[PDB]
Amino acid sequence: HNYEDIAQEFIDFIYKNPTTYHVVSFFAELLDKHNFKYLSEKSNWQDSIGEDGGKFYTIRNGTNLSAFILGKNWRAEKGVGVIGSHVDALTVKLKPVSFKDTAEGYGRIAVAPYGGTLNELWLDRDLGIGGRLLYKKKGTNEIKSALVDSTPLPVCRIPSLAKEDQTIPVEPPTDDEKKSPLFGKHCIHLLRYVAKLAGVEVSELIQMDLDLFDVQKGTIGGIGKHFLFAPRLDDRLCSFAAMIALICYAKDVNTEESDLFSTVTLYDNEEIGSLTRQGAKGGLLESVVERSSSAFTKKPVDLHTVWANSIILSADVNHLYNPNFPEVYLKNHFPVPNVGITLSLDPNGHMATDVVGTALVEELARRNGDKVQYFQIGTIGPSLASQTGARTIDLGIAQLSMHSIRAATGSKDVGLGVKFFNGFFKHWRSVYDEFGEL
Amino acid sequence: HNYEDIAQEFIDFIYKNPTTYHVVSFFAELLDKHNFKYLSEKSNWQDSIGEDGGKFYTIRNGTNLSAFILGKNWRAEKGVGVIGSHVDALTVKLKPVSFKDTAEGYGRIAVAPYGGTLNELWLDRDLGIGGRLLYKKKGTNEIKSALVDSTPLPVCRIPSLAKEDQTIPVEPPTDDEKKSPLFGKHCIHLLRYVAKLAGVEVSELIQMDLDLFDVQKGTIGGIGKHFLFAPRLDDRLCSFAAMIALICYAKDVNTEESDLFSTVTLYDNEEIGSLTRQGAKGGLLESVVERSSSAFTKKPVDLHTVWANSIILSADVNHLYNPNFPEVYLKNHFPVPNVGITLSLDPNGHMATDVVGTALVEELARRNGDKVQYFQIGTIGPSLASQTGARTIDLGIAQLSMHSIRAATGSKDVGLGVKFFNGFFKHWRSVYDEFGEL
Amino acid sequence: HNYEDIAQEFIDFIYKNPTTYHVVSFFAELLDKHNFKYLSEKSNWQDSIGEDGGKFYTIRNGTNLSAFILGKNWRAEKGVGVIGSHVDALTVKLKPVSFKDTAEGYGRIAVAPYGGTLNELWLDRDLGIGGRLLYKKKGTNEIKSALVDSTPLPVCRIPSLAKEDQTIPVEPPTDDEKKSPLFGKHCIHLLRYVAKLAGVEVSELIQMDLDLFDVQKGTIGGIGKHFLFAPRLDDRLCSFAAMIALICYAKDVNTEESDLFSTVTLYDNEEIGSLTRQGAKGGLLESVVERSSSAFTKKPVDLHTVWANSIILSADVNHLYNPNFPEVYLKNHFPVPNVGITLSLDPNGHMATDVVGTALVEELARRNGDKVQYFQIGTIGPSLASQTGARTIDLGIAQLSMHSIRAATGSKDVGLGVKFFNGFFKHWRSVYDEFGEL
Repeated sequence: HNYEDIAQEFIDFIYKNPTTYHVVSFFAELLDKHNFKYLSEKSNWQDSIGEDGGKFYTIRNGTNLSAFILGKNWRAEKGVGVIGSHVDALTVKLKPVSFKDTAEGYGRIAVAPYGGTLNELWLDRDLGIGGRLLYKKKGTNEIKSALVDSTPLPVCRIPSLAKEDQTIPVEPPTDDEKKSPLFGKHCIHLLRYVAKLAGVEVSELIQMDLDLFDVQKGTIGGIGKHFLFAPRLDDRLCSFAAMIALICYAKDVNTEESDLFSTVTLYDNEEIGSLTRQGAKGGLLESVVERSSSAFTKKPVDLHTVWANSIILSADVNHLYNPNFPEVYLKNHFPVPNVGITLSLDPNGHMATDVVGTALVEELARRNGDKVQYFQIGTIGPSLASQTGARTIDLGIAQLSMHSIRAATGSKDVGLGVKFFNGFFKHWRSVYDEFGEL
Repeated sequence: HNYEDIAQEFIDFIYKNPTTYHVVSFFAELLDKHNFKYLSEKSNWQDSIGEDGGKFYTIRNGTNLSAFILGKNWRAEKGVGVIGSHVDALTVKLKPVSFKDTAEGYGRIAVAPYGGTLNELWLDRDLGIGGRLLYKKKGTNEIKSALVDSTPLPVCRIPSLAKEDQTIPVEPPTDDEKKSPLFGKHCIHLLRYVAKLAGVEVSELIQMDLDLFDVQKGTIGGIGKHFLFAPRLDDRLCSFAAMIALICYAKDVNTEESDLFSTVTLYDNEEIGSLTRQGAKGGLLESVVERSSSAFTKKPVDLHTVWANSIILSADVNHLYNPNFPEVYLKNHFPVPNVGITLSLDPNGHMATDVVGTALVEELARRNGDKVQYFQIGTIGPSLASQTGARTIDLGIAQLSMHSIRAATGSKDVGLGVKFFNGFFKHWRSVYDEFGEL
Repeated sequence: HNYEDIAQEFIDFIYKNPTTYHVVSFFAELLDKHNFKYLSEKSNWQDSIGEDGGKFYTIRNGTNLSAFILGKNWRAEKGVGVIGSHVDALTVKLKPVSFKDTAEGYGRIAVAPYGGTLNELWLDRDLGIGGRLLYKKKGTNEIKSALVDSTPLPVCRIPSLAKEDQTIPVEPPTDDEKKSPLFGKHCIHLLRYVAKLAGVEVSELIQMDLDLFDVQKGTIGGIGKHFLFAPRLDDRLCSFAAMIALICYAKDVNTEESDLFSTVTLYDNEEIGSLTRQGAKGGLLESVVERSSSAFTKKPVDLHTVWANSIILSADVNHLYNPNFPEVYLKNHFPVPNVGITLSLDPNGHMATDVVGTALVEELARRNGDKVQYFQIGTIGPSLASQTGARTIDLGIAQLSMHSIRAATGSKDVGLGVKFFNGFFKHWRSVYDEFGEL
């Protein structure tokens, strides 16, 4: 009510955090200012998690984040309430050696598509450069990370004609600059430019993982302002909604009076099939849960009983009804904007032969005043379901023109998404109890 | 000998138990009247399994069942004797919203194929409706399950012309009926009909997972009665044979005088690639074994040693020689009916480079008086083998016209299958001992 | 009213009488227990038909039957009320030499499709064997006929792969057995099997004309039981309805108080184009009428005047609206189930330019309380019309999936068909009188 924007907050979030690194870093800052404590995955957690439980988060690779709330009174039979989503998006990436010699004076860079064989939709769009630099300051032996972002400067673009065709229109090297490990691999100007943004010298740059992304800020749109146009909606839209839902929920939770175990886990490499250590199949969720339950109590914890009592919402976007292409959609099985969360059903696929998860989500929405929509036609749901043995439901916030460089969704859909996910954390355990043995 | 029918018992079993729900439920009743004890997967088993071991079974989702016999004197070095098979079959499923408005007075329903893009073989067949309903009785807060089956009434059929073409030819709503969660999603008549079968009100129906299946009862066939014609043979044929084998074997087992760990595990979603929590990759088998060995003894159990000493028969059907298509078959590598179990060999595939499993099965058959046949050309064998590290052999009972709505096999093949599997449980440990380190 | 089953009687009739031989034999038994007298076509009828007229039937080839009621007071100007239909159906036939040598131990038989190049619809269906055997008992010189039927035993099936491809999966010869004329032509087991069914020796078998047919019994179907699923509906459905109509009508007829000449004639070989001596072009109808009118009175009978005053209903099935394929059907010219008889209209074809027959059928239905449906898009109507000169109307009971091995129609359609045809015999003469010269 007037606070369904929130859509502006989302638009600012996509605009200010273009790469996966930025998104994870942004959530890290948001979590710890809500008193979630960072745990290194490289250290054992026995002495970091106690009888009281608490609020925590861990990070793998700077692109895979898990945030969790563990109750003082949690036990195996309570299970875990999980929302799983992905934070990688389709982009163009600077190649390891991005160096191209001039084409009639034009400066260019070797780049590769990430997550697809990219569209004509990427042509004639203003593209910023940004992501992660690795560097070693002089007279040190620590390799540190810096985040870099050219916004609002579009440093390049893939021109249409009015890795041969899709290429990009973008003084002498100092002795020190030649000492850099990246000297031959990237043109000196680009290196000088990223070095400037990070606040380090060119000679100190070890490596980089840079994207090219649309710098056009998102907008509320439509004559009645029913829509939201923005880049990278898949699946930063569900990720944002789930994380904000968890943090709003965490507000009213003293972990000492809780018997729940709740988590939002955000994965990398969904666009690539998820079979990486930062992806859904790398098992960060399962790692978090086993570690937490191990560190938390002296008693042994039966993980099979934990997962048998758990519910995983595998949150990934569905397709809005495109009124221009009615034939691809199935009648009575397509979502519309500004209504509510969409349940992905597929006759083949992991949720066929599981009517219970569908029923549970319907009951939740009923209790919380939400609406649910249907959509029948390396996704993380099947991976997580089979990896844990826990009942998993595929759903999400529907959008138009998915895997476009600029997608569309309802202007109320971020808020409705946060609302549904907030309701899930509050009620899933109670609602799942009445299915009993099922 | 006269008791190789058993084929009638099988025919009655397929006829009376059309969906996966019915099949699992049927086995649950058979097991517990043979004194197997049900364990909830949602409860820890420490205090349900003791020093004596025992006979048990557990169920996941109503479609994934594991039955096991744990010996009082079992130890890691004995391993597990496993038969793994699947109970899902190709069917048509009622869509989540099955509602179609009338086509010139004809009533119809939206349905989807499960496990394939379905055949012309499904045209002009009498189709019953059946499966699982979820319901909540009035003034309650328990969601219960009921099984429903229209047999012998064919409620519908997919007509040939003498999800556009393959669709199906099948008073006013009470206020109470409109109160049902499924009111808009399925036509009132269908809801009234399934409600009647379950013995509940329409208003009490929460959700349903219904199939459409062939109601034509199986028959012994051929002029010399050499064949068995029936629906859903893949892989309810191996599942039946393996379960009956285990139960016949269990008869002569006092668990107090046993040092063996035996199981038949039945999976869902093999036709869909097995990557679901109810499928082979959901790890019910491994869950059962870890839980049992944990609960059973105070000593710690090395699971790697258990699997290194185990044998898994991954039981799935092979192809009978179709004399009409000799060229697709490979000479000296095709099974015939009424001879015995068929070993699936594949030069690429998980049993290439493992001659030991083949040798073991041959030795077993030799000892038990069985015959073995060969067949070289998300299967569960590779999944289970890699998931456990245990030596796994793909084999099964061969059939004709697999993935037809009505398949064929030997009339003696159910009995021979039970015979072979019964021999396996009796002798595998002894036979595998002489391979020693291999 | 409660007696619109009648659908069960029809289902039992198709089930118990699989071949044309069985169907004709069945009608022969029904007719003569309703006091119709058999006339041999090989004997002159002068002294078998008298001044009183009577109820009669004759048979050609065991597959072509004519039943008629001749009134004592009949005259040329009264004409004949004719229903013409066919009793042959699409089947597979055993070839004259059905012998195939074993294919890896499998027994097989050479067969040919009758009436089409047969469907994938014939694959994986349980097939019985049955039809006519000719035999000569030992020390005799009479060649007799026996009917044979394996129902409910499916002796074979045409397998799908999971006259090359469509072929069929099915001790030493006695000296006497080698003496049979069919010894080399059919495998000894099949011959022994059919000999057993007939109650004769193998050595006594002269010849056989055997079909392979679906042994699946028909069912009432649909959630509201609106449908009838059964094999061989075309055109045993109209044949049954017409014959039962005649017999119900014959009940209230003393031939001594009648001035009508009524007949139902059932033809063979409609699926083959009708140009056989047992088909519509073999002229059994015309033969019956000329013979009867010759034998019946001493006065000469003008046959041209008889036919000029006659009405022939050429009863053959039309197509039900298949809601899955709306585009093949013509709006306002397609029948629905459980409504009534369907009039076949075709802008090209023999009923174009004859509006009078259509009008007469409409008037009949009006008088008898029937409903009439339309269907615009070697048929017997054109043959009979041109052969007699008599006004002929094409109509019938509509069905789905015609020329499938299992077709569908209304559950009320047999009864409505009998009702319409019964009304026709009662009123055609009276209704046709008001068209006068037309």
